[PDB]
Amino acid sequence: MKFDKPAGENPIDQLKVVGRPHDRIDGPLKTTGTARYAYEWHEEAPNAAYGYIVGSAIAKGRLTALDTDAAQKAPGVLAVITASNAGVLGKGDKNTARLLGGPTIEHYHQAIALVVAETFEQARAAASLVQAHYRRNKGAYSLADEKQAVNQPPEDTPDKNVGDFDGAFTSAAVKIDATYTTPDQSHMAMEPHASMAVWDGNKLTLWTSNQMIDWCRTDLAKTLKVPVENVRIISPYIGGGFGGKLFLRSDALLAALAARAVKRPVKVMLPRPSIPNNTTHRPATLQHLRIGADQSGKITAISHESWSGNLPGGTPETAVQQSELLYAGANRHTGLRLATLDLPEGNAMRAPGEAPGLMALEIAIDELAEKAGIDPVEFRILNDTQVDPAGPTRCFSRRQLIECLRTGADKFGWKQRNATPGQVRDGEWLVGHGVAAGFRNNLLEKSGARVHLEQNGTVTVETDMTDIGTGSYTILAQTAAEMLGVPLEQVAVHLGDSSFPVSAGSGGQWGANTSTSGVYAACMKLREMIASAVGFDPEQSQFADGKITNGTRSATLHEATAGGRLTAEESIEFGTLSKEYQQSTFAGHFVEVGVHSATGEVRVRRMLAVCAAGRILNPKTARSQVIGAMTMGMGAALMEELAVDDRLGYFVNHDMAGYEVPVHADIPKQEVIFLDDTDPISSPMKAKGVGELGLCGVSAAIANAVYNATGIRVRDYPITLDKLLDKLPDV
Amino acid sequence: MKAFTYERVNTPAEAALSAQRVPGAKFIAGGTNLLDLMKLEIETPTHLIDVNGLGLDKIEVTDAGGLRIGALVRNTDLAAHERVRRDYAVLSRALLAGASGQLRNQATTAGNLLQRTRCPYFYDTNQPCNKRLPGSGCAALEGFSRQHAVVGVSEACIATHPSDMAVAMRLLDAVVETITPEGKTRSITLADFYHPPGKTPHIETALLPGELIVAVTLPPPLGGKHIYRKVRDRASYAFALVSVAAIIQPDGSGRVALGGVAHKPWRIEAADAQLSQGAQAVYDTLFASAHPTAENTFKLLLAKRTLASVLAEARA
Amino acid sequence: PAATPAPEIMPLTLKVNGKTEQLEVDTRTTLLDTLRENLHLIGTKKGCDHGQCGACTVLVNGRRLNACLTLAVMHQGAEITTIEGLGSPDNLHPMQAAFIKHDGFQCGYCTSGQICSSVAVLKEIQDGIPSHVTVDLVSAPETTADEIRERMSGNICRCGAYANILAAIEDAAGE
Ligand SMILES: Cc1cc2nc3c(=O)[nH]c(=O)nc-3n(C[C@H](O)[C@H](O)[C@H](O)COP(=O)(O)OP(=O)(O)OC[C@H]3O[C@@H](n4cnc5c(N)ncnc54)[C@H](O)[C@@H]3O)c2cc1C
Ligand SMILES: Nc1ccn([C@@H]2O[C@H](COP(=O)(O)OP(=O)(O)OC[C@H]3Oc4nc5nc(N)nc(O)c5nc4C(S)=C3S)[C@@H](O)[C@H]2O)c(=O)n1
Ligand code: SF4
Ligand code: MOS
Ligand code: FES
Ligand code: FES
Ligand SMILES: [Cl-]
Ligand SMILES: [Cl-]
Ligand SMILES: [Cl-]
Ligand SMILES: [Cl-]
Ligand SMILES: [Cl-]
Ligand SMILES: [Cl-]
Ligand SMILES: [Cl-]
Ligand SMILES: [Cl-]
Ligand SMILES: [Cl-]
Ligand SMILES: [Cl-]
Ligand SMILES: [Cl-]
Ligand SMILES: [Cl-]
Repeated sequence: MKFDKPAGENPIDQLKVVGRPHDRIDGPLKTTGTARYAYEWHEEAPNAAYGYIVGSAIAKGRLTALDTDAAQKAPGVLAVITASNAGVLGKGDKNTARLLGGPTIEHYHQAIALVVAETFEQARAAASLVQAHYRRNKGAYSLADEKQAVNQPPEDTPDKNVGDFDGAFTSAAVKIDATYTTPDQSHMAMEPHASMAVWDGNKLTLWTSNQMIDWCRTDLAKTLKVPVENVRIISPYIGGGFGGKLFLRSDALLAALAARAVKRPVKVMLPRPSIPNNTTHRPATLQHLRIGADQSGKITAISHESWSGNLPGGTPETAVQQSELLYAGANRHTGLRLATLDLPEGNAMRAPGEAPGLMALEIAIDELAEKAGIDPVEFRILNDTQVDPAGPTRCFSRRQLIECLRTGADKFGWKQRNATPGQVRDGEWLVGHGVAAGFRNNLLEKSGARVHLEQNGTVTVETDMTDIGTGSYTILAQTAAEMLGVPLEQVAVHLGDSSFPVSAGSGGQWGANTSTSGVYAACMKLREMIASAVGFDPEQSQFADGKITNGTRSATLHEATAGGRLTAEESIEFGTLSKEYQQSTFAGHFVEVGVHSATGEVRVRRMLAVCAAGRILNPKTARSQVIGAMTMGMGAALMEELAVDDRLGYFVNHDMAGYEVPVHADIPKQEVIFLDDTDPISSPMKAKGVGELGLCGVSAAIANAVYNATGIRVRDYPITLDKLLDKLPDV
Repeated sequence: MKAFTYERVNTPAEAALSAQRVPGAKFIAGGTNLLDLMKLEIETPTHLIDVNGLGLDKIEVTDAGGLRIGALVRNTDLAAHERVRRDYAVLSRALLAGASGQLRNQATTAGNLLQRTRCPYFYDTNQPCNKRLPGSGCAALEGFSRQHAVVGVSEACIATHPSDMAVAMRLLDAVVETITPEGKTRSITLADFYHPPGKTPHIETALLPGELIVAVTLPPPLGGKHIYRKVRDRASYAFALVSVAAIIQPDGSGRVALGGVAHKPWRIEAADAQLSQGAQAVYDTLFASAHPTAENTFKLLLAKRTLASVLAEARA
Repeated sequence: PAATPAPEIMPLTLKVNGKTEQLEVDTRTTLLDTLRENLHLIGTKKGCDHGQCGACTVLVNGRRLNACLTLAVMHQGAEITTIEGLGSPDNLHPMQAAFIKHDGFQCGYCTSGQICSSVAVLKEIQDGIPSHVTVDLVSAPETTADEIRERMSGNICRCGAYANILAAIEDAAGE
């Protein structure tokens, strides 16, 4: 099916099943400890051996030797895998750092060996015996120190200029010039990365924890230098990823290499202490924002530059993009600056670019609104743009930011905020109220599915789409049920296996919309096949209550498969509507915080998110996404930071105690409202992404609330008490 | 983790005798610190002697009118005990401020006293750490030191003692009761129990090889208003940035002890004596010898403000 | 050094979800790894292996603990209850049902731990055990939102399902 015109009326509009807050269909498995994750597939390899990773002890240099005799002789050891004995490897297109290092060390904790043994404990113990010796080389570990020297953009990513920023900034009646930083951050998905490999001759099956089944398959095959057709990837349940499992990691590669060497299945988990340096992290940013407005508060000049660093050839953190689209202004400049840093690989984490970009921009807007004497909600409304500011003939498909903000302000009781900071106490707590906007594009990618109408009337959906805790199982079941007129409980959904059709996977918040659209496409064909089986024209047929009807005539789904099951396999592809229109998603985030007047401790009291993300497919699982993102934004605002040691070149606090994520006790009342934002420009589902949008703007709304509570602006996140203490009131 | 033999015994004396008989033996109680360190091969005992189930887990009134707390009492049970809640509230408060319910359920009185630092360089066996490898250097000194000590430090080590319970024990003049492998008994006041790092930060306590802690003894109740104020970046399940344990009497006299600032609970009698004069006076005495890093200098102001807040709470 | 010692293997009896198990274990093996690798009771999860997350929470003689930080051999003859012992898909525990109704999970990886802790937390409150947020230390704690949040803080959810987890626990506690 080719989606090149906006959607008209179609079966999904009935909303008998889609749009309803159904329980997750994976709930019974997940609450009873019966869903299997990658390290738990015992029947598939009852005598699987255990591989234990050895990571680089240095940030950067050469592995002069890697000796494995003592490890080989250790109790229960089968083999030790190294770069040297693994053979020539390829490199996947989504790996900047090599997944197996040696002789060159590119980052701290880069994998250099794997000991395979009969038991976990024997593997761990033997891994301590692997003898690695090194020659350190000089590295660059400080983004701040590197900034001065990077003053040009990457070759393929030139600055974007509209009108005359410099002139307009000079002319502006009111303006700000401020610098903001965000630290390196870590996914901390609760399931450690893990994989199990089994070879049967030259065929590999890998059970793994991966968001993107098809990319995994291709990248693993390229790395191993084997035909892609000889690889099967399986990941039906993923214990979280947040970007960290978009790509092939060291567990998958090493499991695969090991199992081929020992002629036996091998499973490998990355130990939690190795994850923050071995895998990827959100790059730290250093951002410079210069914004000017006229006497009426209309922005006239906006400049946003961002610096981030990475290993050679790695990605920047795309922190200026939202500034190109979010607010009106005729005179604009945006630019990225990419340093070289020898820290671990920087890469995607939930809302790459927008999360840190809005962490800066949405404080800057609060600063500018304050300087102009304009309420910060009204200030954003005044500066709404319904078109691309760089190409004003290009409309947003639809844009309800104003309505997010107005609805949010009303529900939250925004007018009860004291606009003079620092004047409200609740006992020893200073109370403050803050707001910020969220913004995240809606992206489209090809996606397919196979749908079967079984002889017993039940429906089977197969696609390689993943459910990483998002709800894909459930929303794909809802889609098929809606299209075929069957109860939700009669639909089975099988996911995350490369033996199924290629979906777009879980990433870029395109997963719900694209995966359900491919099921839509498959179901439209299946409806045609059903109609043909009973002798009706599908153009005039309706599907409801387990029947198909056409004007005067009727038949049951049972009758259509008396001949055998009916199977449709189709994909959706997308034309040029995403160029013709700008497709995005919007939010308004409203937060109340308390700041302890003595100690400076920050505690969130209430959070509201109002989101516009197209048609919501399941308001219960969508709400979960947003409260989840609200929580991750609390982390980013108040506690999360990978501490860089810029001498030793690594992240110091590299575990689940040192890198602090929010706990139960941190969590306030969290409310979510979804505006009806049905967007027929997007797809036949009329849905847009939400899973990344939910995070966008959250941290700045907290920062702005801390400012309102205390009168203290903090522009280097996270906002911890040591950044407040010396400007709080007297005790 | 290195393989070890595992031993159950019938009495406490057998446990101490076995620790003497077996080079490299360690006692295991809750396992909640020892096993953490063993997984990383920071502790590498050849032999574990289980000291649970040896009768060392009672809470009893003493003849002098205080409390004898068995070494193997679970932290949950100690915090929950009626007499502790009523008469030694600051100890209950300190225990409940630490760790999580799962960990408090298993952690024990002596194990908690003997938990080791949370320094991240100590925990990463690839990094310089004098505590782990004498003379290798102290990575924290000029590295990431936000969570480290501000007083009682040396050039060799700026680590803190992480225990909340130990701060209340120090405030209460707790006495550590032991049996030696020779079969004698010793009493060590908690104030004398933790060694300064000096040039030997690998040597942490007054215990002799294979000495077994059997109990902690408390004196008679002090009365007054008991407070344990723990400051942390997140609301629960984190170690203290700074903590203040206080017992404040109706006249405003009392005593205080602090966590998060030193290699042990930090209390000075001359500072206790100034409580009625206010937080600035108490602070000046407590931190006259402070030697912070740039990264942890905020703990000094934090301690003063937290003490002020605590005394205001007592007045209210 | 140049060598590491061979496993010391010991016989071990555990009662796991009502069933007598007789095992031979490496002394190093945690209760967590005995459940998962030896007994194939994979519902108990490993999120960190160092006591930092709660994903491995189980009940030992009714008391919750982190199974990654205790040795199997330390629990000879103990009664262990895991998530599988509380219920299954065709016979859900009321707490499992509450988590489904309120959507108290996303990825599902912390959920075994959250559920085992929840059940234990309600019992700890019934037993009069105070917490960090109990204002009147001498009196009996009440089952309030604040109490529940504090007492569950040893179970980390990176998905951030906390608000729904609290709603599930409060629903289960009200019944
Ligand atoms: C992630 C996490 C967060 C935490 N947060 C807190 C916090 O906020 N506050 C805080 O106070 N604690 C915290 N803890 C630490 C915890 O309180 C301690 O690990 C615990 O008190 C240790 O007691 P245990 O009985 O488990 O000791 P074990 O681990 O069994 O033993 C500790 C050491 O004591 C020795 N030993 C044991 N009993 C005896 C005895 N009777 N005699 C002589 N030697 C003995 C052992 O050989 C060993 O060297 C945390 C723990 C983790 C894992
Ligand atoms: N219009 C819409 C869109 C979404 N949804 C709900 O939201 C989920 C997310 O859909 P979508 O926004 O399309 O996100 P993806 O399917 O593309 O999933 C990826 C996304 O998922 C996000 N949320 C996550 N949440 C869980 N628990 N764990 C992860 O790793 C997560 N990773 C983050 C990251 S990073 C990203 S990119 C749906 O499954 C559905 O429950 C809905 O009902 N209607
Ligand atoms: S402070 Fe004490 S513990 Fe932390 S690194 Fe320096 S020596 Fe090793
Ligand atoms: O695009 Mo989400 O996996 S960073
Ligand atoms: S696996 Fe046990 S606390 Fe994380
Ligand atoms: S459900 Fe994914 S971690 Fe709590
Ligand atoms: Cl419903
Ligand atoms: Cl229809
Ligand atoms: Cl609804
Ligand atoms: Cl809902
Ligand atoms: Cl960890
Ligand atoms: Cl740390
Ligand atoms: Cl809603
Ligand atoms: Cl030294
Ligand atoms: Cl004293
Ligand atoms: Cl003061
Ligand atoms: Cl040996
Ligand atoms: Cl229980």
